[PDB]
Amino acid sequence: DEKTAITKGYEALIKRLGTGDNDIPSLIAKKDYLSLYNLPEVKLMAPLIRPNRKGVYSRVARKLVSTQVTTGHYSLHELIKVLPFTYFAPKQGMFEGRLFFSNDSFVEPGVNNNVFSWSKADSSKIYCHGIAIRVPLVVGDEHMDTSLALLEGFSVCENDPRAPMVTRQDLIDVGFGQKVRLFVGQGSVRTFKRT
Amino acid sequence: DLAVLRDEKTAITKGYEALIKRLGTGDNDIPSLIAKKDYLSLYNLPEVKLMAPLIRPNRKGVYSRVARKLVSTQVTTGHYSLHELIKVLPFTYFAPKQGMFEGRLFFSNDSFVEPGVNNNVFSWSKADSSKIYCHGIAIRVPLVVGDEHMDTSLALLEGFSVCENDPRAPMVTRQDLIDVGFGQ
Amino acid sequence: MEMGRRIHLELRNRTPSDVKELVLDNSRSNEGKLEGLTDEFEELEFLSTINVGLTSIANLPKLNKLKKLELSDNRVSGGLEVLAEKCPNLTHLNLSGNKIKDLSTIEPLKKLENLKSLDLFNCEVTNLNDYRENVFKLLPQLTYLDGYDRDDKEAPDS
Amino acid sequence: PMAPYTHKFLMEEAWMFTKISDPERSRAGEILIDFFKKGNLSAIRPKDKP
Amino acid sequence: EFSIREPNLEKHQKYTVFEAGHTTVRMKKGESVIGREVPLYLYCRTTALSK
Repeated sequence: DEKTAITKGYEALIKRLGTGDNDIPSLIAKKDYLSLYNLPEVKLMAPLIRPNRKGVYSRVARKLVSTQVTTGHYSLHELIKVLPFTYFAPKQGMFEGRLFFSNDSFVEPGVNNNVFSWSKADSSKIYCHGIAIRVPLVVGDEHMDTSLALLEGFSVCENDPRAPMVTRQDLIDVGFGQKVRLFVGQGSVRTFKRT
Repeated sequence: DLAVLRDEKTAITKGYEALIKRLGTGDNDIPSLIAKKDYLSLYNLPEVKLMAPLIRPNRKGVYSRVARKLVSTQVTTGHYSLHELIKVLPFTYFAPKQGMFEGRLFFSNDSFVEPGVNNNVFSWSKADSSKIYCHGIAIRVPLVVGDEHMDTSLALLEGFSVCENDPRAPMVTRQDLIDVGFGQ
Repeated sequence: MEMGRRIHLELRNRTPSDVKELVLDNSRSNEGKLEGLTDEFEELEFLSTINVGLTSIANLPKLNKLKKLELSDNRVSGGLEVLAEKCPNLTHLNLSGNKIKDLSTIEPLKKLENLKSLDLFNCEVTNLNDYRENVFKLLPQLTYLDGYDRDDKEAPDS
Repeated sequence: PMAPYTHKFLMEEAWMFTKISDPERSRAGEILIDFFKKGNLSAIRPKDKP
Repeated sequence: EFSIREPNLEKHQKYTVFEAGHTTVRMKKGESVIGREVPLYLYCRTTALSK
């Protein structure tokens, strides 16, 4: 089934870690993200990506992974979540915070979901379709920094109600050094600062 | 002294007043340049240079490309909307660049102007074409040149004035007043 | 202003036999009726009449080389059969903003075998059920509707 | 004669303005004030002749 | 109430209608959302309610 295919793809992505060289943590410490966009598992999962929005989802995922890796601040969960899409040519378009799969399902970055859920204090337990998966490694801080896995060119900051609410479309115009509150989920509002 | 707004909207309102202050007659001015189809000069007028810093620097180029394009279309064909020209000339200072145009032209103060639809920051109506409402402040436009909506005998009356009698000059119709040269 | 003076102005000494484009937007036409047009305009390939308080099409002369028309912002209703005789070589038409109630008024346009695109927006007809399909079934030659073909294929710029 | 409209509101025949919601301003007065501030509703000026 | 649809005398017998200037619709245009102006109408009406 399409779900089972996605599950096995994610299991392969998880095992690839392997606590060794030529694996996710070594390339991370090396800050060579381009190679991540060419692994075999992403190539196997690519057909499961909706064709019409394949270019835009590749663009967004590529940007997110690049931005996170550049700073050294990252979170394995959101990374693995968005990795499958970065195996194509990025094409300009309109993104609406939902990387639809070929099966009509969805994975939205930075929100837990049945298909892929990550709970704080349960980094080892990666819940995929309500099935716990142990990670082959251990982490206590490599994941705690998710400030860059939500949006593309922004970073979380301290909460501020004065800032006005905005939507995905207007984000392009926000001036430099200007806080912008906006929903990060259902009734979850989070400020952001361009960077 | 009788104002409560801050320096930002006051500065923008003052800049628009200055831009409308170059709409008067005489060479090196907006109407004469439009008659000579010299749209290029508009991009180097002093008041646009003064107003350029306000424009949002992150995407100044993209906005500049759109507004620099619209004017040409308006200028070249001969069908133009004076109000839109005044609204979008502040953005024509900087070099064009490449990018996607969402639809709104922001300033550095989170206030925008959408090209075509009246909003609080800049408003007007075809009924009273002699008023510009900037943040609820009425800026009178002089009546020196007609526009497609406002076009009539009245929209030019301010431009003309009386002078010493000269019997050599021609005797023209009231309608032909639109076609006379400035300083003639 | 007025279509007469507006036209006489656009015609900077040019004969009404060598023009390829014309514009009459933001003017007024008495009785909502055209005034000043004739068959002299032969090379004309474009026309635009917008927001002129128009309500009907009766004084329209015969124009063959015409291949594009625009009547937005007016209140036209009912007269759509003249197009099969005056502008049979027409391809693009637009009526958004006019008074249109039923489909029987639209049927004559079937005779415009040269028709390619049509634009109906903000009309009463648009508030019906299964209207895009019924129109398409009425005018088979048509491909584009309001800028969108069957399957919601956005049409190119030009 | 035909039976006329009766319901308090207007089904189908409604045009709705829209603004992004706020959880700190999720009240009638706050919402109406916020909609007024952008100047859209204020611009509305109904004509004398009905 | 607001509307963008001219009225019918038969149906709208309890409503008084006005022409409150113009509004703007917004629709798709490929990758971008554009707006097109339209006229707007104002449906006044007096009614009674209870608890």
